[PDB]
Amino acid sequence: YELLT
Amino acid sequence: QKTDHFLSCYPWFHGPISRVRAAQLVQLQGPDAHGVFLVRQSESRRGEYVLTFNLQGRAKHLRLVLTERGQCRVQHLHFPSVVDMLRHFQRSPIPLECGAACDVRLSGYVVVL
Repeated sequence: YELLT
Repeated sequence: QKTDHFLSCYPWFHGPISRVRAAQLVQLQGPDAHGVFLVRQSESRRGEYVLTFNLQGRAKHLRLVLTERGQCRVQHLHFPSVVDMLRHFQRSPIPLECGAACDVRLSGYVVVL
């Protein structure tokens, strides 16, 4: 699952 | 579910499709489909949702949490609705942790059957 910065 | 009934009016909502199927749906047209997305239920976190999208041919998956009133939370970001979240990412890039080579705005979507 992608993580935002 | 109750929350998933209002999402079911949208052409880009695919409900309970698997991660793998959603990936292949958005990857079908290759890098020509950069930015193409769909929204589905999460299979690993029941009740949560996922934005699956094409980033230069590869599928990415971003968790979406819907509140009781239908507000949409994407980690630190908050949006009044799922639709507002989609429209936002159509006109500003998704701030993914992989930064530079990971520049993407949402374009079209995979229409549910």
